[PDB]
Amino acid sequence: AKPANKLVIVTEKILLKKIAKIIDESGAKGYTVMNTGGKGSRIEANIKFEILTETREMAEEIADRVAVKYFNDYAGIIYICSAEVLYGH
Amino acid sequence: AKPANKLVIVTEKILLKKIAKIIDESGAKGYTVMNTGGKGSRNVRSIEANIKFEILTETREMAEEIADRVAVKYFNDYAGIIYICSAEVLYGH
Amino acid sequence: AKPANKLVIVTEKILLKKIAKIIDESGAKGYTVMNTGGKGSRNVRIEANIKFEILTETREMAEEIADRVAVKYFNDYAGIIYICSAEVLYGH
Ligand SMILES: Nc1ncnc2c1ncn2[C@@H]1O[C@H](COP(=O)(O)OP(=O)(O)O)[C@@H](O)[C@H]1O
Ligand SMILES: Nc1ncnc2c1ncn2[C@@H]1O[C@H](COP(=O)(O)OP(=O)(O)O)[C@@H](O)[C@H]1O
Ligand SMILES: Nc1ncnc2c1ncn2[C@@H]1O[C@H](COP(=O)(O)OP(=O)(O)O)[C@@H](O)[C@H]1O
Repeated sequence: AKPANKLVIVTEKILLKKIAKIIDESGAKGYTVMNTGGKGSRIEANIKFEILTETREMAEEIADRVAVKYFNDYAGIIYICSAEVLYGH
Repeated sequence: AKPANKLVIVTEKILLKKIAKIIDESGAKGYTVMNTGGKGSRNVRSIEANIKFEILTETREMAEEIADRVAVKYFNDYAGIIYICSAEVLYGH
Repeated sequence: AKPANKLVIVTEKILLKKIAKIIDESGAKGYTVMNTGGKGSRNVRIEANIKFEILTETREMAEEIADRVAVKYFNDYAGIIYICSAEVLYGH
């Protein structure tokens, strides 16, 4: 097993490509994304990204870049969970 | 960051509005939901047939309140599971 | 509450039934599965994927599922497997 951070970003669907680019530019080795619905504080259609990162710093870089650039104008939440990677490429 | 409980409810898709109502009434500030498939006990019920809710709560007690209400109201008649994970909130409205 | 391991497998959609069989054979009482997209190493393929979530009684059960899936399929198919802590509150 390898300890890891799992970064979750739930945000508006229109940001899909812009957030993917941020994720890639961070050095993250991959991400999972899915359509979801929800309600918060622009059911509404949303997207959820899950990104298992190398380090906490990598997760924080993604989170900061997304939130700073987009969260004043777009709905979203960002949170992190602990995960242990068992198998991967 | 702020520590939080992430409450997960996986249940029948037809309960979407009924569980949302309980979440809203609990004081929780939001939820995420998605369509899923799955198998469990495989007892007769009265993507595919399920929904999965994710609710980041204020407190553990709020999470438990949602869970307790859902289970008492619906889990005798409907499929489902409820669990909680730890999360840290980084950014939010 | 009952402590538990939540095993996550994200892999190719074609493997749905095959992985469900492994999960069932492990003694796991259930699983959740959903359609997702993603990208990774691009070793053998955004692509459409499936994500399983399996709450197991024990760590050993989680590991048995993970080991069987990875050995059987992950040389030849895309995927990742990871585990999170969970506490089960209610269930059938
Ligand atoms: N407390 C929460 N628990 C889980 N998901 C949440 C929570 N708060 C917000 N969300 C998710 O983030 C999305 C965006 O929330 P927010 O930015 O507050 O705006 P909105 O109410 O416009 O959806 C929600 O639709 C939901 O999917
Ligand atoms: N151990 C488990 N791990 C992950 N998901 C589970 C587990 N048990 C049940 N689930 C999820 O909860 C849903 C409801 O399970 P249950 O109430 O046992 O009845 P059913 O067999 O009709 O689906 C399952 O379809 C699955 O999505
Ligand atoms: N670091 C990561 N964070 C989240 N999801 C990941 C990560 N790396 C891989 N994944 C998920 O696993 C799937 C399979 O990954 P991989 O085997 O590297 O192949 P592919 O690049 O063909 O998708 C990815 O599509 C993605 O959904």
